[PDB]
Amino acid sequence: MKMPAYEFWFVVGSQHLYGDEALAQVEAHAREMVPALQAAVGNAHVLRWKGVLKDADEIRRLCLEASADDVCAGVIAWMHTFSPAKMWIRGLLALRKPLLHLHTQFNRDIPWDTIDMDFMNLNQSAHGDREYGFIGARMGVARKVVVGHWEDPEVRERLAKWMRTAVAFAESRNLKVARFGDNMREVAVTEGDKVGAQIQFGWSVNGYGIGDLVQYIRDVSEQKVNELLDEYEELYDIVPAGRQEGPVRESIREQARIELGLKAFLQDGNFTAFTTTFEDLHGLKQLPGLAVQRLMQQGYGFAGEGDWKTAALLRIMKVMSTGLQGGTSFMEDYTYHFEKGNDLVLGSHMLEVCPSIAAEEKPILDVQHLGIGGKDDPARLVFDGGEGAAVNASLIDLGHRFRLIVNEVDAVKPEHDMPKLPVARILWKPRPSLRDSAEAWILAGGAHHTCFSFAVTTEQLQDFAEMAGIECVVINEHTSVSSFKNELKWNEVFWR
Amino acid sequence: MPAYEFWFVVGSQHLYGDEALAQVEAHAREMVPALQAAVGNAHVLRWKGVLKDADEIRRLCLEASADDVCAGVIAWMHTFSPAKMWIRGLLALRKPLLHLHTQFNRDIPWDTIDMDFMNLNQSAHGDREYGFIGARMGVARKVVVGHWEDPEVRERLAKWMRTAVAFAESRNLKVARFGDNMREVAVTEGDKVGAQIQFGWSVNGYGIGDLVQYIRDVSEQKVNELLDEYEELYDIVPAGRQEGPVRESIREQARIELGLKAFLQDGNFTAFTTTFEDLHGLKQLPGLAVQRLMQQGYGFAGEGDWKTAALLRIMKVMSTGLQGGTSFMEDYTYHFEKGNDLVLGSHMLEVCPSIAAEEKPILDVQHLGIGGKDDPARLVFDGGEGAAVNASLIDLGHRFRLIVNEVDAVKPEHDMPKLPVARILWKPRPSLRDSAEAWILAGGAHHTCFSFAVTTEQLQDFAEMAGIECVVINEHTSVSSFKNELKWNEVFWR
Amino acid sequence: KMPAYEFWFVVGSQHLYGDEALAQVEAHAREMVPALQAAVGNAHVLRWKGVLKDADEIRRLCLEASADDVCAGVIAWMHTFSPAKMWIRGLLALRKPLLHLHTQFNRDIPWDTIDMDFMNLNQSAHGDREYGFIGARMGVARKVVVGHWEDPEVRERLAKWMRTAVAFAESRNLKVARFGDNMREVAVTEGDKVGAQIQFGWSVNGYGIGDLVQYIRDVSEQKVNELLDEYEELYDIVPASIREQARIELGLKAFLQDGNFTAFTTTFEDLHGLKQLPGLAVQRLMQQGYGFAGEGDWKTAALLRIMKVMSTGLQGGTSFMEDYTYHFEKGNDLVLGSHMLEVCPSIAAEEKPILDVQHLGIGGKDDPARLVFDGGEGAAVNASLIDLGHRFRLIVNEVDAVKPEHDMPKLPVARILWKPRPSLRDSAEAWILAGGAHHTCFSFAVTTEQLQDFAEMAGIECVVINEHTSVSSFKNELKWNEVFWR
Ligand SMILES: [Mn+2]
Ligand SMILES: [Mn+2]
Ligand SMILES: [Mn+2]
Repeated sequence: MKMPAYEFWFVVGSQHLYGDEALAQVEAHAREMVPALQAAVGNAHVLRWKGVLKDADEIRRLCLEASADDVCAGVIAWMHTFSPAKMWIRGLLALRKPLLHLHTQFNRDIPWDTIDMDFMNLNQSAHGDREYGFIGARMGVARKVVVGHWEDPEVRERLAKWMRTAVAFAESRNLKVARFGDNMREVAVTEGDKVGAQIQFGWSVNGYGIGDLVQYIRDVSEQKVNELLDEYEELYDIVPAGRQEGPVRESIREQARIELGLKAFLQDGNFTAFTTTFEDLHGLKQLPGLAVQRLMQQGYGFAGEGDWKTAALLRIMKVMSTGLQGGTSFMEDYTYHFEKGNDLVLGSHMLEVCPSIAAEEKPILDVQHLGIGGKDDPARLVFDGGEGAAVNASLIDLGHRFRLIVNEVDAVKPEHDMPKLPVARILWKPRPSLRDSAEAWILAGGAHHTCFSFAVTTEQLQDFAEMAGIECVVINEHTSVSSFKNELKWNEVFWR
Repeated sequence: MPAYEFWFVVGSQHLYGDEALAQVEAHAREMVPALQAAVGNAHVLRWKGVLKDADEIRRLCLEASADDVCAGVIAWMHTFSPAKMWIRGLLALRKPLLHLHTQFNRDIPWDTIDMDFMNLNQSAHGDREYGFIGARMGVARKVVVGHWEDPEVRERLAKWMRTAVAFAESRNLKVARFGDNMREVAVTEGDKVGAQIQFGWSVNGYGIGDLVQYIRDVSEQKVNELLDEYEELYDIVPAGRQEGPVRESIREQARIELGLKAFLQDGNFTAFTTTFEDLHGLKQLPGLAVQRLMQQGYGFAGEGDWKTAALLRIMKVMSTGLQGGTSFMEDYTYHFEKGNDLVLGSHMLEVCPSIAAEEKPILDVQHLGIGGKDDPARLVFDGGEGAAVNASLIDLGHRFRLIVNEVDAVKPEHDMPKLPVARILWKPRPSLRDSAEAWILAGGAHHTCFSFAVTTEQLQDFAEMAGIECVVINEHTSVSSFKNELKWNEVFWR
Repeated sequence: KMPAYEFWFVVGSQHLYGDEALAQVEAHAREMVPALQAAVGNAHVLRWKGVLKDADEIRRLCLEASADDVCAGVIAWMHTFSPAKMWIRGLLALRKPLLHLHTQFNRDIPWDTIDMDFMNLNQSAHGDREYGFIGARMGVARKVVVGHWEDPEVRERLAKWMRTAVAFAESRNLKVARFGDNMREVAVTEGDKVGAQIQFGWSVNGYGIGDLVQYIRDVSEQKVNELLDEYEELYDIVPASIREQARIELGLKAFLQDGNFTAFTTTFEDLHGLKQLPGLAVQRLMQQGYGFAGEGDWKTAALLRIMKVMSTGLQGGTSFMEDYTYHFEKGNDLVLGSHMLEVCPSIAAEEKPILDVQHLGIGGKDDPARLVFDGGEGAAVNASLIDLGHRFRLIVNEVDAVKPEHDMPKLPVARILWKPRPSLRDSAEAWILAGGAHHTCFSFAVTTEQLQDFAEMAGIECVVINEHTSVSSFKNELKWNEVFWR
């Protein structure tokens, strides 16, 4: 949603072979490129010019400082001239921030008429980037490679997506998840290795008793709550049997108290994701719902049944998208519709699903009965899901490693409204086809719990997997279950 | 603890006719009762017949896998038994296997040995065939070699049966956690599904609120008679012999014991964990309650450590019969002295009185800072002396490792009047510095299971059955060679 | 000429034991650091870098220690229980050597006054085990030193490790200049220079002999005369020229300083421009702490510089070596180490190094001037680093140098005699099996422990051949290591 200032260090590789007139000419070319790259597809993320690097020491220092400086979200290296890779070795080793090797070229076209030797010793990026690329593969460093002219619209989009990803990665690297209660009992995919997750992604995932959150809701001012119900009334379409001071209003007031208690707790521990479990709610009047839905809109990561993995992922996919319109939500594939041309999946968690995936209008604020958790009638936001190309991502623990499964799906506007369904919902046709998406998904072992996002590209999730050093398997338009099983087997071998 | 049998099974073939198979029956039917009497009638040794046919062998192995009462199978090839017959079987066999390489006759009847005797008591090469197929299929098997009357072989069978019963208890071990792991603690954390896959452990999180409910509706009658039992069993500090705020604190532990016992019996839980960071609804951190439940055979560990609580339950059921005693344990402080390098083991409150000296544990109630709660009632006592074993199970991410440290518990020559928690002193083998170094290199937890009763042979045999590395730190351990054993094991177990 | 290096002492704890107890830890550390600084001797330097209770504090500490080129190593000790997840983000980012000091402030248990507050302070015993775990779990390269902080055994290990970690910090920033290529058809001299830079950090760069021939001729004849003057005060030189070596010494010295080189290799198969194969020059430069090896052997040259830096402080002396000849005898079964010319005067006997000038067929150049001297005596170490293609292996053979029985009048080269453990036959067999080079680093001052600790920091197999080595066991260790390290 917001918070810490993140910049990206642009770096250019050269050598002392072509002397100082060439080092000035590359520095000139860079000092022009950087600000155009900034104000065009920037504003949000600062793009620092960290100089032309020729010295082994200079490179190694730069990398160390990039690792030390919390504000450096990533390094964007480009070899304008031939920069010998053995200088980058100790540097690339010590570089703990995500690196993008930008294989570009200052001049779009070749100036056929005037192409002296001095131009071949200056705009030679074509092979200075290849030399660098070799040390990249040799040292097996996880790097994004973007190729093309730097003014190119394709390249500026890839730089912009990559910078949003590397910010999501930096937020991940010190992500703080609070779990209220443990996993839903006997559930396997919601379980995981929390310490192994800190090794891989950095996630501090820490368990609090529900009594620790009750203590926070007991401390919430009735005034701040009352103001919040005012904001509800103005923002959402409360069931008419809920504006008069009824037990229904007091049930919406209780979610307001839970929202401001959660918000208070989360902010007091700098938590950006959390998890509630219905199997442990002792001291809550009702299951956190509208509160959780509002916090997710407010951009917090969340997942039910203690699912820290998909809650973390939700936060990561929310901060992956900040700028773009789409919206990102916690999701559970609940029911299929089988029709020849209209093969739908109805996704809608228990009751906690983020308004960011809602259509042009509505958010209706209902409060029907819930059986799960055995608590008071819990207030919720209900709303039809939007439409358009989307992404359904689960993160799972295979024991020895993590696997990110991503399903490209197309959200679809509901042709029929469903009056008795007292939870927000969204329909989607999964690529390549319901039958083959679900087959491949089950084969990959994807969780029941997913992160549904319009805004997050697949490229975005694959980049984040490359940085974080996990398999990222995708099931989309081109996915053949036959080939996909083989790709699962060969990845398993690669990643262990 | 359900009633557990071992299936004694003798391999042979049809080759030497049927009279020879009748003679093998004759030998077995003599051995199996004598073997029962040797190991004690605690764990039953069923005679499950002579297996010749590949179908018969498969059927036996399938039955032993399906039957929850079959804790283990003891195979012994009397005659050459062609191992391909056992293949289909060994794959389907899900219970621990002991390959008993024995022989009926102690000595060679030099005067009367004939072709008939040679194709009867040919177990010397019959087992070696069965040995091959074992190696070939990588089956988890205990190999016991010796005459079936040798005391060493009967000791190894008895211990192996206790371990195979402990493995059967592990395999459907239910653990209840009351609250999550101590926040920011790493070795406490683990893969609970990876555990269920390796060990079978049903490890499940319960809100503390679920437990307060059980305490809130516990009969005050039972509480008063239990507190009456406390005064009998323990030497209550005098301020707790009269009705005061002290003896009420002791009553509140007794409430926590009875509620816990109720909650654990209701869910067939054999082990459980607390955490001091989630007690909302408990008046005080379970102490005397947990200590007493631990004595009563329940597996326990604090700070949400299901791995050590499971290990404690398994390590207790490994001892059932023996009177040694097993406890949850933390290595708290060292004493450095040229000839008297000691380690003081304790917990916040929770250490089983089954390791206590024969002195009657003092039932005290001092202040405890941690968890920030009421003055908790706890048993205080000095640990016994003798050879003992400190075991920690850890998750390395991909797989588990059982670190065992042989130690020698020692009686404190200097009593400790102002330590309000029970404690035990031990000299760890081979020395404090070497043990500690080797332990830290192996990544062993602060939290351990201390047992007088459990052998290293039992924990190695358990790790064999569960298919986890078991690394041992004892007299023989050198830190040089230990670091290489860790390296070379890592590669094998990946 | 040695850059200053410090070690960042850090104590683990948590907030859990209130805030008074964190003052008690502060007090304990502030006492232990000075007494440990004085115990290891004002030579290493040992900063107290504060008590760590937060994950974000621990990450900060690691990141500064990696960034700061002055931090040679970090010494972590958990005074109380320090929940190990807080160290994870930090230990991932820590690129400097870690020693996990598993100690305790109190030697004895105060049996009388052991309150709950005491147990909530002197945890170490289980606070360190938690830390140990996360170390084993992340597979971080860590030394574990256990025992009380007043133990001589602990303070000795701390010193030894600190020496090792400074040599390692000098390895990571090591620059080697090669004056010509390897000996054409030689195998054990060739290796992966990029693989070396990735494993150790060695910027090993080839120069032409023409570059050094340009540098040699531009030396002041005034400094040459002054260097000749120093020779006949330091060595009992034969009557006499030698100025060629003194010229080459100052021309190399100029080249090495100007490129910040601490190690270099010459080859005798490329000397187009040099009047004679550098001998006395290189022997002087090695004595001055430069890493060297002949026949373009950068691996041994790096290993020599690393083992010189590992020894600095002790008066042992480290040299370049080639196992030249054996002597077979009932008991006195010994080896004669030497090289063409290039042996370090730091391994000499009673001093009085002769400065002869005989002919050297090998170079095909002018009879070169050299230092000749008998090798000292005492327990020593013979280390070669080899490339197996996919990784490096440090082979270390413990030897006992022994002072020569007879004289060697006709031998125009510096030499040393040693009995290899556990015997010549076995030590050699183990050596050929481990594929050790002809070229070694012989040191009196370097311990096997040092080389094992260095290998653990550098992430390479370190195979050891000592008294306890058995050739059967050894072969098994080679196979099993092979599987672990690849
Ligand atoms: Mn769910
Ligand atoms: Mn503990
Ligand atoms: Mn040579």
